[PDB]
Amino acid sequence: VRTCLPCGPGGKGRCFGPSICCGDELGCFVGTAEALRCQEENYLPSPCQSGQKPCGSGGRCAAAGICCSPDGCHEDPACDP
Amino acid sequence: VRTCLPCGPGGKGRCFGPSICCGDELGCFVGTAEALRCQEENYLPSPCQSGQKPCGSGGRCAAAGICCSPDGCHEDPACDP
Ligand SMILES: N[C@@H](Cc1ccccc1)C(=O)N[C@@H](Cc1ccc(O)cc1)C(=O)O
Ligand SMILES: N[C@@H](Cc1ccccc1)C(=O)N[C@@H](Cc1ccc(O)cc1)C(=O)O
Repeated sequence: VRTCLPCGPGGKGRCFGPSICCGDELGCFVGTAEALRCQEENYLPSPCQSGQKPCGSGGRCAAAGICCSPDGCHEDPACDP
Repeated sequence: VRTCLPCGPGGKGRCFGPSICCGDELGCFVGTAEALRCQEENYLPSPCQSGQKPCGSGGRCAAAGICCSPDGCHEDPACDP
């Protein structure tokens, strides 16, 4: 399905959840201003998914060494470059 | 227990982990530039702690509706304002 809405500095990030914005060259913003646009995805009737590698439980590698699901992120070696 | 080092915009955040910086009016920065300063804590001989309310597994409320441990953060109603 489509990648979720872009977000963050220079739009270089992508939403991984309502309040989670991440990018390989940015790290992850959780609940910060950078992730506010990510709540808008809730209004879009089509499914979206960001990232490429599955990790944790229902999560995906969102940034260097970081795994995120729609409600949280945690450091994960499997997600390291 | 001393509070961990300050970090983030206007120094309004506090470190919850080597690469996690959170603040009540900021949200949480996970692996972003804002959290680089938090690596210094690793070399301070005294233990530190941020937040006042325990949550999830070994985490503490770091921001409105967010629970963080030194390894990550997740949405948690128990942390709502
Ligand atoms: N567009 C939303 C809602 C939706 C979910 C499933 C099917 C159709 C619509 C969406 O895709 N939400 C994601 C989760 C998510 C991801 C990013 C974000 O900024 C907010 C939520 C999903 O459930 O797959
Ligand atoms: N000061 C560090 C290391 C230390 C731990 C225990 C006793 C003495 C020193 C520290 O307190 N680390 C925290 C975790 C942490 C928090 C913020 C941060 O920027 C980096 C690490 C701990 O282990 O409690």
